[PDB]
Amino acid sequence: ADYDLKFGMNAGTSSNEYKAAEMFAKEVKEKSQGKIEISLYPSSQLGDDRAMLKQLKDGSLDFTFAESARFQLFYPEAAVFALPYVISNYNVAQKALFDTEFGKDLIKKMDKDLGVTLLSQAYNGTRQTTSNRAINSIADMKGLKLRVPNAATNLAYAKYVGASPTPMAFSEVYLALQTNAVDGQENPLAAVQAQKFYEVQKFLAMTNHILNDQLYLVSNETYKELPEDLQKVVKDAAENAAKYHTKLFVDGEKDLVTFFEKQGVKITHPDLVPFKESMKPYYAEFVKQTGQKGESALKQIEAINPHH
Ligand SMILES: O=C(CO)N[C@H]1[C@H]([C@H](O)[C@H](O)CO)O[C@](O)(C(=O)O)C[C@@H]1O
Repeated sequence: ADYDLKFGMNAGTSSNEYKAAEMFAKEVKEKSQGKIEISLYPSSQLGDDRAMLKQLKDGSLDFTFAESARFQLFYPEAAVFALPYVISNYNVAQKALFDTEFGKDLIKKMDKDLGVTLLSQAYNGTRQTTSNRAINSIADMKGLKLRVPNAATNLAYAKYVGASPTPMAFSEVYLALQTNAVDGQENPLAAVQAQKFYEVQKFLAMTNHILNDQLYLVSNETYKELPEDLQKVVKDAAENAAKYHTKLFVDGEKDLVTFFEKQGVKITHPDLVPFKESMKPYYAEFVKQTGQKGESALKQIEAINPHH
């Protein structure tokens, strides 16, 4: 095609992310009259999300996914998006990004500094904790060998609840669980399904600890080359895809209990009061490290009423 473009992702071919990206690619092909074709590169073929964000910056990859929280790699205060238990729900995640001074200035920085244009935001689920033994309370987290992604906020979740974290890439997790090299991991229900972690984890605990969004990102090097009518095709398609993406996750969160129980998984509901209390020193550390900018981001986000 005139524009043979590429969309990379960590998520695999059975995932909601991939299904929504498929929708995006199909609409862009159709509505561009075939001028743009977007091919998909799932399962970390191109590297992880850190690597793929660098590829958007350089222009060697056209589209990718990231969370708002991922930008804590560049702007430490943006860890606010993934401080456990701070963001109540997706409604808060949306307003935090688009309707705070903090969020709006982040979007502008992603463009100016990082060479990426934010097309749309979707919901990517609320992370829960799977394991090879029951988590009936916070006591069961003590010394649990808990895999985490290579992200500071997930590492801190594991540390402050009393677990023993092992960072590793998403692609490596299934084998780590299967072999019991680690005891557990944490991800939204949809990812537990998509990666088939239920095959290698007997237990799931509703820790409700971090809320993931999902940003549809384009490389400025690519977006600048598209005539403006095709830019609009791409933006409109990303917006349509994000709405579908969010629905896939919302529907799955009300539907997946039946699925996991049918697969033999035991689901627990530990008291979250001590999980939340265990985070108080982390929040203090975040404020110490990120200073006024972090205190401000937290104030702005904690001001958002969670009720639609
Ligand atoms: O790659 C992205 C893009 O948002 N998100 C990945 C996500 C992400 O890299 C982390 O939440 C850090 O922001 O990590 C996982 O949840 C995981 O490795 O458990 C996989 C998920 O696909």
